[PDB]
Amino acid sequence: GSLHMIDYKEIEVEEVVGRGAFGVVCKAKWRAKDVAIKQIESESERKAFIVELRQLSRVNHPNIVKLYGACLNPVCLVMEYAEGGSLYNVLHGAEPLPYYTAAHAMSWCLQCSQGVAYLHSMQPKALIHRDLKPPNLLLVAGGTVLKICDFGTKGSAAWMAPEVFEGSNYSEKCDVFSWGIILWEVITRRKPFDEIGGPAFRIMWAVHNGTRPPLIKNLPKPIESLMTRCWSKDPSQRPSMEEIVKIMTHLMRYFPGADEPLQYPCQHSLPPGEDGRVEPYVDFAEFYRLWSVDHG
Ligand SMILES: Nc1ncc(-c2cnn([C@H]3CC[C@H](O)CC3)c2)c2c(Cl)c(-c3cccc4nnsc34)oc12
Repeated sequence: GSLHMIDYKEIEVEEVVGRGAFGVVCKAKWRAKDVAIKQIESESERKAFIVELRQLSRVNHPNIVKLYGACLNPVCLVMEYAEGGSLYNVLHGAEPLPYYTAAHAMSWCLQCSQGVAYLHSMQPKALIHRDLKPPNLLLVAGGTVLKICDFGTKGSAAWMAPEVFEGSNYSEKCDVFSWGIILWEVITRRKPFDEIGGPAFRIMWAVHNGTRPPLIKNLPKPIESLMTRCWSKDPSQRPSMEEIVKIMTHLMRYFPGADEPLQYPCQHSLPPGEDGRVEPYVDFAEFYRLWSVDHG
């Protein structure tokens, strides 16, 4: 593809607002627009930043961060300012948190799978994200549109597929695992493996021994079936991202209201405990009602 060259002097750097696998992301201004820039911290991570630039120049999809351009001296990527911040911050951040619906949960997950499916279909060689997690999922358009960033490629163990820890030959299917865990997280509004805690190796041992997030009380069987297939030990038993897109696209018939912006506050006491099954944050009553009308 191609990249728009940008003069660094034309960029005005405001406060630092995030930190990826490498570099540091900041809020900024450029040419009568709000923008997010991503500068290098050191010369050691220059080669990583160039490969990211070469990949981002090729990608073009509604659910991947728009890259306006780049600077070469100093090295930095100029991106769209995601108004809504990260998904992580919307789910778990500082109060007041926003109210969201099952429809938002499923729409977010559909949009993520749409973006990952585009990367997995890239020719000649597929782009694997390798680090899919809510801190890398940004929200725009009042919290209704989701976008993937920091792709290609620590603190990620909770979303990372077992075969990746093991140093084993891995594939596209590592992102399907991550997506599975993200679906649980948006439905429950819970940090996965928060109760295990400790350092990263403790979650890695857990997940390697078969541990997965608890099942969700009253979760529709079609959604429970997709979720649990996504986090199989064997990556060949997980569905492709193309299959996830189709299934999730079809399910959205029963989840209307995904285009409503997040505007209501939420007072939070998500009921912990009850070992084994957990309660969802979102409500499925409307799902079951609409399903029944179509089926019986
Ligand atoms: N393009 C982007 N636009 C906006 C943000 C971002 C996150 N929080 N916030 C603000 C939003 C307003 C709130 O009052 C205070 C937090 C903006 C962010 C953030 Cl954070 C990242 C980010 C995080 C991790 C890795 C990575 N790679 N490329 S961009 C990126 O990109 C952003």
